[PDB]
Parts: sequence; structure tokens; C-alpha cells
Amino acid sequence: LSPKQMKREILGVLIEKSMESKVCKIYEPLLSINLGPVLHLKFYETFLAQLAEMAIITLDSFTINMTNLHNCYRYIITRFQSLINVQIPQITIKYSEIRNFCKLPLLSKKLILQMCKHFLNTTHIGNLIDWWVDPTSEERYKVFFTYS
Repeated sequence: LSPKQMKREILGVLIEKSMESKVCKIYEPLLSINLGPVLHLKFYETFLAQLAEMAIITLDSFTINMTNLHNCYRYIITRFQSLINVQIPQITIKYSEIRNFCKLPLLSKKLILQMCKHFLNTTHIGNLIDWWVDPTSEERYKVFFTYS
């Protein structure tokens, strides 16, 4: 598990916790990851602060508020569900689009791509069977879809 790979792990858990409820206890992601020490506290705390610095979550003494995370991931679901049902081969998206639509200017490219990959890795709906994400421009990425 590289540090990037671990960050994506935490992010994935947060994404799923946020679809269940917009707040959870700060230790819960740490708890579940250390059962599926695998994850040291200092690393976890640091990554949380970085997501808070991008305003996609906010941290309290005992809770993670994931409102923006839930909202932004809902946009991605809605956007990508809508692409699968038209069965588009490929699409090109500006990082600025997710940022503007969600009103989250500080979202990084890395975070945006990891949320999109989390959705495609997790979606069941549609005749989708393969996908690929290609970060092309500094302002754009492309997604390729496969239908059966």
C-alpha cells in the first residue's frame, strides 16, 4: 500500500460513509480500515486535514461533516449515470465543470479523478463493462466507456 493508494482507500470509505449519512465519527474510517496497524493515526489525521483544506469535508472534535462530499459525489453519480444511459463511447470533461457546478473551487484534479473512478468501479447500472480515465490537459480529462 503506497501513500497514494492509502489516500484513495480513505477517500473511498468517506465516499461510502457519506452516502449513508452526512456526518460520522472521526474515528470510524480509521476503525474500519484497520479491519479490512495498517493505518497510522498521523497519516489519517493529515489526509483528513488536506480534504478539509479543499473544503470537501469539515472536521469537528468528534465528527466528520461530509456534506460537500455527499453533494459533489451526487453530481458525479448523476452526471455519469446520465452518460451510461446514452451509451457514449468517450467524454471530455473540464475539472472546472465539477468545481463550478459544486461550488468547490479548491478541489484538486487528483480528488476529482479518484471520485470518478470510485463511481465507475462501484456502479452496477447500465450495460457498462469497461472504462478508463485519461488525464489529458491541465484543464481537461477524458473517460472511455465500453458497452456490450
